[PDB]
Amino acid sequence: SGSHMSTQYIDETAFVQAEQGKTNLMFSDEKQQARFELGVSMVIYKWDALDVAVENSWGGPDSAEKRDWITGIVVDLFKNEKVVDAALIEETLLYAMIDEFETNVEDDSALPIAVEVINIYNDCFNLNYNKVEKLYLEWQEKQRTKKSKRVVHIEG
Amino acid sequence: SGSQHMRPRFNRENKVSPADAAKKAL
Repeated sequence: SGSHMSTQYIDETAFVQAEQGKTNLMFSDEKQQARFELGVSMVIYKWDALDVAVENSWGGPDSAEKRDWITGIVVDLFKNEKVVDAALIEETLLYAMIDEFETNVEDDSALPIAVEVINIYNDCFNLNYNKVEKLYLEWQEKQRTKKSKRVVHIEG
Repeated sequence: SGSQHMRPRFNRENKVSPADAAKKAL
């Protein structure tokens, strides 16, 4: 049931802007801002070039924290700028592979990852979070085998 | 040539875990 959110295409000019009463894309409530950090944490997990780099330890033993740090540095754009575009976030991912991973990502595979972070804001702008919870539930199907095996017993 | 960009290097205080943001968002 259901279907993938993307396969290669998404947009080419995606971006977001704050209201005239604000100085950053940050939310008015810290309870609602939580939906946004969760949402980006899910999109960075779907990038292929970063996933291979932590499995091959191209960043050393610290690459396991550099993995979760890549969403943390992109989230900071929304906390300090009143407008952000997919081109801003993409450079924040491309440089995060070259600053210590010694890996270039000229395949543009970071483009569709940047456009997804932009739409997390659009959903959180009207209290929606259905895709942020969906990716969080679909993320667990391999953590029960790529980190700690478990015999399932689900039956609805 | 061009701007130095906002490109950081490495940190572990701003990082986001798939659960550290879910235990507050869910």
